[PDB]
Amino acid sequence: YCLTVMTLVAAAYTVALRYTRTTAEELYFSTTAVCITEVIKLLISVGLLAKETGSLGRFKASLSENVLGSPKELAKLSVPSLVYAVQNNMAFLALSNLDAAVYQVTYQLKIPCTALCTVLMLNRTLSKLQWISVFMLCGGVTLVQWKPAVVVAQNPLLGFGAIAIAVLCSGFAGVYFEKVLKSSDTSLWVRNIQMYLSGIVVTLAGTYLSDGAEIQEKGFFYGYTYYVWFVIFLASVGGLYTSVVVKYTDNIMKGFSAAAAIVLSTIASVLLFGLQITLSFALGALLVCVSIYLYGLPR
Ligand SMILES: Nc1ccn([C@@H]2O[C@H](COP(=O)(O)O)[C@@H](O)[C@H]2O)c(=O)n1
Repeated sequence: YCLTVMTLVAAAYTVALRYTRTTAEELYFSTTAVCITEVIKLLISVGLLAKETGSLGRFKASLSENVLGSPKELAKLSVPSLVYAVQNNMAFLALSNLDAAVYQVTYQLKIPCTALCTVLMLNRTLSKLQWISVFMLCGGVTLVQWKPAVVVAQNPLLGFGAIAIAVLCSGFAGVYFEKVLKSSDTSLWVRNIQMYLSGIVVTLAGTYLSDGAEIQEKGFFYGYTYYVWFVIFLASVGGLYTSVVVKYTDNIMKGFSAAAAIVLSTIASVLLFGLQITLSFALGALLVCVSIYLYGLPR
């Protein structure tokens, strides 16, 4: 489930966002969408904590001990919510100015970034062969995501600037979260709540500083459609399910498992629906398989 959700959210997210940024007459403030995403994720996470603790009194006691009585954990997790506030805003900026396939292949540089961050920040080591597999994975997903190519003004350079910022943000903020997540036995859903609390503040502050003037003229939810809420819904689910993947595996295995899932789900749709694929995909898929194999060997 957690990988099938992740992919059908991976596929639909960048396409739906790209669409909402290029077809609109009345155009929404994307800083707001990023803020609303943190709110929704906070709310699902609060829901999930009540299920896990399994009681109103245990739920309340957990928020007391782990939010109200853990200010240093909030302080720490404000850093990656600051970085994710930039990352997530950069994604919206990139897809406003670039083709979705051109966004997809470029954003895959997060994979080497994330590996280097893991090695540096989590006190971990990757063999010569494990490093080889990471670059092969990156080259494989590059080929998997490659495809042919608005009535709005566009700035490809600005689009590529934003992907460079988001790639750096992805490696750093993801690995910072994992470090904090795996440093104690504290619940995943506490960590998410601790984080999304600051996320709501930082994201809302960014909205005010970027688009505050024009929002006072036009309104917070100006330009919002059924498709803008779909993008927010997908970002929220993808965000939460990214955190679960980090809990049960890690930020490096997130790349291999996401790559594997896109390959297998596309292969499933070839056989079930007669979906047509490229030669690039077929080769990309084979390198994703080999990379997973190589990565998983004894050192
Ligand atoms: N604990 C976490 C970790 C990541 N996330 C979200 O997951 C996404 C991470 O995407 P990448 O894997 O591309 O860095 C971001 O949208 C980030 O806000 C989250 O919502 N909660």
